[PDB]
Amino acid sequence: SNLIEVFVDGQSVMVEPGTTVLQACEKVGMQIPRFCYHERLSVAGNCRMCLVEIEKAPKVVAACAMPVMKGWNILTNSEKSKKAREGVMEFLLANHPLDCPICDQGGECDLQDQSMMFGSDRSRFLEGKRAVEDKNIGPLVKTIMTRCIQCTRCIRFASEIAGVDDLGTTGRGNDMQVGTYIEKMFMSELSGNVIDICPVGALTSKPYAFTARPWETRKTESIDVMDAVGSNIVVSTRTGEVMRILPRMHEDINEEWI
Amino acid sequence: TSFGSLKDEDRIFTNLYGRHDWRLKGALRRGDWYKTKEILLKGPDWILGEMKTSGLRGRGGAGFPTGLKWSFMNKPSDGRPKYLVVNADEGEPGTCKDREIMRHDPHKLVEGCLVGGRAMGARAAYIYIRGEFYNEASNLQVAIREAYEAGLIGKNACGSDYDFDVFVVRGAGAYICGEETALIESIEGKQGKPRLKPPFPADVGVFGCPTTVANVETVAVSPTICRRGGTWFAGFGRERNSGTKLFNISGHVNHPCTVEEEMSVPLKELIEKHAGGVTGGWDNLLAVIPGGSSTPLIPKSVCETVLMDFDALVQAQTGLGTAAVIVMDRSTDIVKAIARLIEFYKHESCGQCTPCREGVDWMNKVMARFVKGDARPAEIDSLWEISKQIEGHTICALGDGAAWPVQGLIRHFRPELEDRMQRFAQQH
Amino acid sequence: ALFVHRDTPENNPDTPFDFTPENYKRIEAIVKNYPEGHQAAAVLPVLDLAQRQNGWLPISAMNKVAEVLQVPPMRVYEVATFYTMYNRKPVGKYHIQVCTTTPCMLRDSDSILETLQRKLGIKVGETTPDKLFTLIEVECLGACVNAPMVQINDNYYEDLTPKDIEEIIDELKAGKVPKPGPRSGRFCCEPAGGLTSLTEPPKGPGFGVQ
Amino acid sequence: TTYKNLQHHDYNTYTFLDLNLDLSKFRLPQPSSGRESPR
Amino acid sequence: SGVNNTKKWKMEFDTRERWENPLMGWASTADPLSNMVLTFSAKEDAIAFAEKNGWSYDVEEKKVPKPKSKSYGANFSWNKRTRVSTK
Ligand SMILES: Cc1cc2nc3c(=O)[nH]c(=O)nc-3n(C[C@H](O)[C@H](O)[C@H](O)COP(=O)(O)O)c2cc1C
Ligand code: SF4
Ligand code: SF4
Ligand code: SF4
Ligand code: FES
Ligand code: FES
Repeated sequence: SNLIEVFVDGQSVMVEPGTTVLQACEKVGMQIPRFCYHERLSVAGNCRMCLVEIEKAPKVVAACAMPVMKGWNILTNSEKSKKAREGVMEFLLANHPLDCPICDQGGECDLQDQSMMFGSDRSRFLEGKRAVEDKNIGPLVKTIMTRCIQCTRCIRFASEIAGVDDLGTTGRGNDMQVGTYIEKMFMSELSGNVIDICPVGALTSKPYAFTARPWETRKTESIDVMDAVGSNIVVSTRTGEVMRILPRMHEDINEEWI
Repeated sequence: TSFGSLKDEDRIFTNLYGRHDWRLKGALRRGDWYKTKEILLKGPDWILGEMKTSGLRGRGGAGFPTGLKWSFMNKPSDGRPKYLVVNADEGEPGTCKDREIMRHDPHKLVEGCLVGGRAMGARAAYIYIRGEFYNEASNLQVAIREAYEAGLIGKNACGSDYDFDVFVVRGAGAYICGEETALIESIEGKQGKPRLKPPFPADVGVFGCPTTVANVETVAVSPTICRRGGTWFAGFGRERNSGTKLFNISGHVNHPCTVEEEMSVPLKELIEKHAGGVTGGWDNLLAVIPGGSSTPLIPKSVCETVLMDFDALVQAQTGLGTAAVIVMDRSTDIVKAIARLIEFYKHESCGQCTPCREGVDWMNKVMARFVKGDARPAEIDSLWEISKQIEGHTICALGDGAAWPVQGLIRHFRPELEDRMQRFAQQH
Repeated sequence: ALFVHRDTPENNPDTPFDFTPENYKRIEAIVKNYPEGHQAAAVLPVLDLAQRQNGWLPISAMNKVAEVLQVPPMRVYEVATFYTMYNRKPVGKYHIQVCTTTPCMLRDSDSILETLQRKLGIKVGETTPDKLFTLIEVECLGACVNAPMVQINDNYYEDLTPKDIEEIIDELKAGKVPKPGPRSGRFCCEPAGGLTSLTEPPKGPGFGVQ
Repeated sequence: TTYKNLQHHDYNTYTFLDLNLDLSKFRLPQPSSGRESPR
Repeated sequence: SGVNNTKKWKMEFDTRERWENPLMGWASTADPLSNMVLTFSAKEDAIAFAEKNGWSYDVEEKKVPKPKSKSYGANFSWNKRTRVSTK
């Protein structure tokens, strides 16, 4: 019924047309790495970390954007895919700051976890890094912009969900950076999800600044009372004190936002 | 057979040095717009067949079969317009041909845009030209006005029921905007940032509509190809390298110039029979960047005993590219040359792709150090691995073009780097 | 340079800039070149026209272009910072930009840049006190064959030399304006000394027809 | 024979847009998307 | 964005008083089952264990995300609103 037979490490899958390699791997259970992809935002091909290998194909494709054709077989733990991931992580961490002990995105860092799993264990980068001027864009969101890995999740979230169109990329090349060309403030009813969406600690929450670390928190699952929607929420405590509040996926109410 | 020694009657681009006129009258006296009405009325399929049988290949970047590329858009209408887009953006170093074309033979370009639009069933032809070419674009627009007024363009194109709109569009100083999709985005008003393919412009291109991209040279030769049959063009090169070609010869040559010769022409004959010959002699030469700066380099030992065409240059590992020869000699620092050339790419990168973004600058730094010799040989293989990391894990081909030169240099001039390093070690 | 704006008395939304009437008409004619909807495709030409009204782009001009095209000003700041032909710092009267890419470099654009720095007394990047010349180093431009070259405002001057560029700069320093093109005998791009082709005449309106 | 392309020695900044304006009258009705903008 | 933690069911308890020590300010308790978390591969096994031991249990369902239609081409349409303003 308009379905297609695809292969993931040899195993057959039924998928609808227009479906992507990443989505097929997920339907099998496998999970491709990500920095620029998010189910609820537009698609971009910037991070170059979702790259996998197709049987009988010289070039690696992007799983976030390439719709799966019939008959393809996808090799996820292949030498080519793994070398691509290693190189991309090498490049990402080339110009990253060594701020992990100051970064409140410390025990929650997708970059950390993916460097440990799919990345190498040492650096061949013996050159000088770069540094960026830190913006001020509100009382809630703290910006250390020398940690941005230029994934565009913030820009896309703003343009699409929050309908703001005030974040963007000014410049080009490594000299490029993200934010507003001016001292504008980003104060929306939804400003605060850029924090959960930024894979790194470039955007953080000023209230939660420096108060705790993830492996300390006990997490209970509750709901909002501020409004009459009932947004599903997580309350993260530490030694009997409430430290922060997080969303919790309920795709029929709030779908990862609060 | 043999090749070279092309005749001024088999040449296509007359007025190449502006010794004749470039206006409507001169183009008429040279042959432009002759029988174009019948070329049209024949139908698109006829024209696509001519393209195919001509063995023509893209003259911008990587030569791709124009017949197949244009037939990709030979289709019905899903309810949208369909466009043609000529990338006059000519920013690749060593290339100065599209400028001469646009400022001397603009009527040929107009006619080629019309013919390609008919071949595709299109409606309008946008021409995206560098913003530094102001006078050239002004002359081009003067010619477009001449056409609009005469009646060769617009509603009744040349005596048929085909309506066609030719528009000119300017850039703002970016090399990446030569890319198929970056150009499209810049026209749409966004930044010069490419797209991932698929989708291909044949399906979702400019404004979301089917747009076919092409080059000045290709579109401007299309009409002569059509009115000469294809079997003429075809009979000047190897089975697949058929056609004439524009070669921009510069570097350490006595008389740098821009020439039109037969394909598969030995680079040595191209340097001697034209161009005034290398400076200092044939033995002072050191190496060549044949097909533009993006392409890697080949040394004298290959520059001799070699042809000039996509195949038989692939073998020497330096694709033909834009046919922009940059000659060098024994009085140079190839490391400094290619390092400045990589700094070019570091400045012209757009930004989004991680490998390109964060690695072209890495490589620029490494090469700036290699010049002095502030390194150790163990970094050369690391440079190789980094270039290979960048090559195929990008979006566009700018990373590929920035990687290939380093590969060529490390492959053909490693001892010079090692000696520079040892000399730095000596004079700490 | 910098891709961030701090409001100064010389640059701010209160800075005065509006579009002239004839330029409003030109803007209308430009927008009529793009479909109904998808009219944000004029940002580049409109920004260039604002540069030509005043040779540099202020935040006020950006906001005005945004108000005109109904496009948010972020999608104008992006373009203005991405494309290098835009001047967000006030340029002088003549914007010399010398190609220092490998071809012109090995054909010794370095020496002409030295000549120019010495003459004008100012080094790359900065402008003259009288605000007459602004000097820059730049990448390829489309004159690699006539490699040693410059671009001042919209004109090219090719195959120049120390003496030739000094003469051109003296003519510009006077109230006089020179004529563009190669300054080394050759006309546009032909081989030095003459031609290696096009020695014969062309064919009439009809030939090779089939 | 001598050089001919000597028309650009007198062009001016607003030339290109003046001519684009002159041609706006010759242009043909562009198509439409049924929308003022993507909003 | 990792999902290797939403794959095994877990059983925990209700939380109780957690007060402050006067001496040093630490977190003191009397419930010895506050840090008790058990892992299972099946709700049926979890509930069987709960019944076996004699605990009144609440159960939640596995909130799985929906399949989504993604089209990189939708960001460049000629007629729709999905068109994106920044690439
Ligand atoms: C960095 C970069 C620069 C490019 N520059 C040009 C160019 O200046 N001219 C051009 O025709 N194509 C350029 N291309 C590739 C174009 O996509 C290609 O030449 C064009 O689409 C083919 O047109 P054709 O049908 O005439 O062969 C460039 C590609 C990249 C990645
Ligand atoms: S985002 Fe923070 S925790 Fe993650 S690698 Fe960067 S500095 Fe370290
Ligand atoms: S600030 Fe965060 S979310 Fe925004 S582009 Fe940078 S890494 Fe991505
Ligand atoms: S490879 Fe470089 S220039 Fe090309 S799209 Fe990616 S970031 Fe831009
Ligand atoms: S997840 Fe595919 S490029 Fe980022
Ligand atoms: S290298 Fe200088 S004009 Fe091209």
